Amino acid sequence: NKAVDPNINWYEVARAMAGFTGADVMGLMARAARMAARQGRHAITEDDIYAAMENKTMEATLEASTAGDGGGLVGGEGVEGSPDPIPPQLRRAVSVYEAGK
Amino acid sequence: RIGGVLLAGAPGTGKTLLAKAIAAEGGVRMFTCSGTDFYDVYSGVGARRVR
Amino acid sequence: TPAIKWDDINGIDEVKKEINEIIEYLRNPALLRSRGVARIGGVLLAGAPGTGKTLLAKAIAAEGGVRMFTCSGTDFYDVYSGVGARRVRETFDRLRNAAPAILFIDEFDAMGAARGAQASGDESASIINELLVQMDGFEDNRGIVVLGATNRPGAIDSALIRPGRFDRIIYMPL
Amino acid sequence: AKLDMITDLLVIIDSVRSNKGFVVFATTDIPHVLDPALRRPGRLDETI
Amino acid sequence: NQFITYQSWHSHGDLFIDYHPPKTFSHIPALKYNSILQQPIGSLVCQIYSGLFNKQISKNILLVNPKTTSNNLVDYNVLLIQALAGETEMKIITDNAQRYALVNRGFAIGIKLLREVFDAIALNTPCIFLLEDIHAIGE
Amino acid sequence: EKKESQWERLTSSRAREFMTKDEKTGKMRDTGVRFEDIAGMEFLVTEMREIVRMLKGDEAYKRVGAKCPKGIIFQGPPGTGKTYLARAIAGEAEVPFFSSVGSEFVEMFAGVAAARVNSLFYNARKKAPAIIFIDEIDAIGRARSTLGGDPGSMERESALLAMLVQMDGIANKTEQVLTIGATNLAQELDAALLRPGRFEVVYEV
Amino acid sequence: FSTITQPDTDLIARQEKGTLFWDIWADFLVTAADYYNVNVAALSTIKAEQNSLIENISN
Amino acid sequence: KSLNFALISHSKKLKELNV
Amino acid sequence: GNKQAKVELMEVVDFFRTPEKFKASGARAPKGVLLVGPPGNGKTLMARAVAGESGVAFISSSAAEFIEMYMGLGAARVRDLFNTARSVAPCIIFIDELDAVGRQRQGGGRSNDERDNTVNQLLTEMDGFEAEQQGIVVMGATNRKDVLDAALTRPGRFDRSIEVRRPDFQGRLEASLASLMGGMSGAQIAGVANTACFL
Amino acid sequence: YKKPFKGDYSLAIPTNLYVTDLFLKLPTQSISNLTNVENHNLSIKNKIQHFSVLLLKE
Repeated sequence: NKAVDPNINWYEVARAMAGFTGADVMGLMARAARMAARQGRHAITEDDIYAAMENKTMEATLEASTAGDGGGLVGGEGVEGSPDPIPPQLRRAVSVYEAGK
Repeated sequence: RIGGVLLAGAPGTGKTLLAKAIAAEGGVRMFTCSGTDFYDVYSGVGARRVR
Repeated sequence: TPAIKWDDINGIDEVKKEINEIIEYLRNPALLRSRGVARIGGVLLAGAPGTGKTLLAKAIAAEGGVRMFTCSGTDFYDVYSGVGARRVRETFDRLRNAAPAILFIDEFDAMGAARGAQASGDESASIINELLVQMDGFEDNRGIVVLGATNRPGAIDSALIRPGRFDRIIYMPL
Repeated sequence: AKLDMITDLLVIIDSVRSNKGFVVFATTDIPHVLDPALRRPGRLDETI
Repeated sequence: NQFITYQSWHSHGDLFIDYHPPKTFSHIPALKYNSILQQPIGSLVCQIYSGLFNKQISKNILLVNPKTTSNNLVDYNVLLIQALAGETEMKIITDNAQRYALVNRGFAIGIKLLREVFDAIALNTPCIFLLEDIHAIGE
Repeated sequence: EKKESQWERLTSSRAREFMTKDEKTGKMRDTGVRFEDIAGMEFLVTEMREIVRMLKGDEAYKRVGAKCPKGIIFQGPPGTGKTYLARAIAGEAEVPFFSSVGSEFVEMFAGVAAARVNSLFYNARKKAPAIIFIDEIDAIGRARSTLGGDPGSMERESALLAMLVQMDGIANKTEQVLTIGATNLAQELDAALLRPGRFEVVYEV
Repeated sequence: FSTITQPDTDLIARQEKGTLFWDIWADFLVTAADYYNVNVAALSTIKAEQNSLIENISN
Repeated sequence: KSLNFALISHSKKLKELNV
Repeated sequence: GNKQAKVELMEVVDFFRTPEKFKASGARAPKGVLLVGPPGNGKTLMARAVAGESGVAFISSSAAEFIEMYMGLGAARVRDLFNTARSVAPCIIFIDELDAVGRQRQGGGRSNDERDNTVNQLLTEMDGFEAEQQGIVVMGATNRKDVLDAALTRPGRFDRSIEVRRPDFQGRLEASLASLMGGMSGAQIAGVANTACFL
Repeated sequence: YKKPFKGDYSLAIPTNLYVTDLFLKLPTQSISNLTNVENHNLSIKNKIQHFSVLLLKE
């Protein structure tokens, strides 16, 4: 119905979506179109869908770690506990952490 | 007629979608409601609403 | 329309400037706009009733040389459904005729409250809808200040607090 | 306090998608006490 | 003054449609420094100015402004939505979800009132609904 | 001429009158108790005697602009004799006395409450100077308990509203009518009866 | 539109006579208040309306 | 209260009453 | 039988019909009787016997029947009952199950407004501006001593705290056997007798 | 834990609760060494959680 890239392995994506209903799938494709717009594309790719799942998880954590003061976890805000250019030492530490995991 | 059908499973998995697809295949329009709506502050009103 | 001076009031010192804002709004607008006050309609007077009140508002009118109207919110809504809407409508039309004026409503919790221990049906909804539209706009209330007396400002609904209804609030101290 | 209003608020919010032409903004200061069902897709999922 | 506060299209509740608020995005210099706001707000403004917002699918957007303001000294959620509507010169209908927190005799009158409001706003399109304090009923 | 008469019969003159001749036999509706059989509350007896003698037209204190309290509340625990005190003030005042109860102003039909309290007060105003006694005003003057859509709550609110209006009426000039309310749950009264112009005197018994 | 959606003769005539009755000669509330009112039950057939009216005539 | 011309006018007025 | 309440009931019927010695001694009248005790000991039967001894009428009523969904109906019923009592001149007014209405007028819930109205109507009918006086005695029946209102249990409305309980040895003799069935009320005694006759 | 849609906001995952405590609360505070107190420098919790007229009412 909408515009998606045809080279998508919908099985592998649905494997990544273990434990979902169908309206959940619908809304995930909608926010995948949102991530496609964020990356600068009109078509949806499997990368865009995976970024939508990551965006949902990060949004869920952010609406549990800012409810009144927050701090640190939401960087890049331009306010007090959130430097906008994430410092080279901090991004090196984050990269080392995620590479080790 | 087979009559009344119970739709069961996860919370909101395929209920309204399945009912709307069934109505579209049958060529009719739904008259959806809820058991919570069949109630009022007085007695003898919800049965009248059911009728 | 009812019939001790302002300098005879000595129980307040700091809020006299906030009341002086109302005096200068009724005596000289576009000076109040030069002080950032675009409009001032409903002003709430809170605190312990029996101190000031009618004396305060009368002093306000006597320092602003202006028509003074007195009403009680008790008498606006008694038993009659839908009639109270036309009551406040005719009140605001009369006010817009004699229009520099200081309509004072007493016992605002009769009409300024929300649903609760009273039978909140069509009656209170209609009178609060009419109060909202008459205070809001369209019918330009030029020179019309409504001083509402209340004892529980937190009991005033979220309809008459919204910026543009009764945003200004004065607490009378002891 | 009968909290059956949540399962009707879900239907009310889900009925907006069938509609067209307007946009609804639901504001809150406490998103943690919000019902997770209300955060499901087709409902108030997009958050700014 | 093109800022008017007429009643609903049905009229003679009282939806209180607000026409052309006197606000712009210059009222919020805190908008240009927020990376989250730019895409949805700019998409809505460009959809409105293109006309496509008239024929677009209705959507619900949640807004979060954490509880740190003293009393009610200008809420930034209603400030942002009013700036959106004033910049776009668009009808904005505001409401508070506290007024629909009603349960009496085992029945919820506020649910019927909110359903009537949501069905009445369907007729005054295009418009911006602003339902404040959704936590009061969505607990 | 029948429905209006039925409405007047239902919602009018539901009280008792004292210190007046009977409407059918002419007998003086007296109480028989004066300020001698209620010994034990001598300061309050002196206060009520002062109130009665000021209601009878005393000029001894009018040079300083002193004003006789409009409404007077008798509060205290049960059994202290507020009722016998009101009977004594009836027997001593020699004024048309209108005795009623707060529970007598309740009916299932909407309007009756306000009509009854209005009519009671109106009869008092015509027969001025008069003393009104409403035993257990808490059945009328109860505050709103933050929630409820009861028909009794509607009737109580309407009876209040009417009463508040009749009360502020007497103040204006008007006819020098003194109202007395005796109750034991005074803390269950509203936030308006205590206010000036209204029942401004609360005597602790 | 503004010219055609204006009050007609009936609405204009009911705006001046209505003003004259309920707005101009309803200032007798101050008169009847300084002499005597009860209001509220001054509706229906209280029979004090007749006394107030003849007292207004007598002045 | 915010930073507008009304605040500057109030400051100028307060300076004039204290001059 | 009936514990020691029979002397008090004799006093009630004596000053009801032939005061004599009480008027010589200067006593005026009791004006209320509050039978406290568990049901099954002839609480209504004692009042029926008192009315029969005094030669007055008896109307069966309870406080539960005054609880009506129409506002003011219970107070109107109480007022009407006392008006017919004054018309009969004299009689005995029985109010049963006073623990269902007259309990702790503090407010709360949409079920106690009419109940508080009925309690206030009872208070102003038992006392208040003197409109009955005379030889009229009102009897109430409760299972507890002091759970009612302070004004209702005040000794100017119910000034006689007549208490009945389960029958003692001589009471069970009147109504070797009392050793076996000692410790229960007269209703259970009559049920035991009926079961023994049925056997 | 940190799943796309299954562990979104659920208060049954203890690590989400630890994250909320860590990012929204002021430290943790450890156990006191005092007597007649429960665990910290506090007593036991309340078990059940929740003119003359005004003078009597108060």
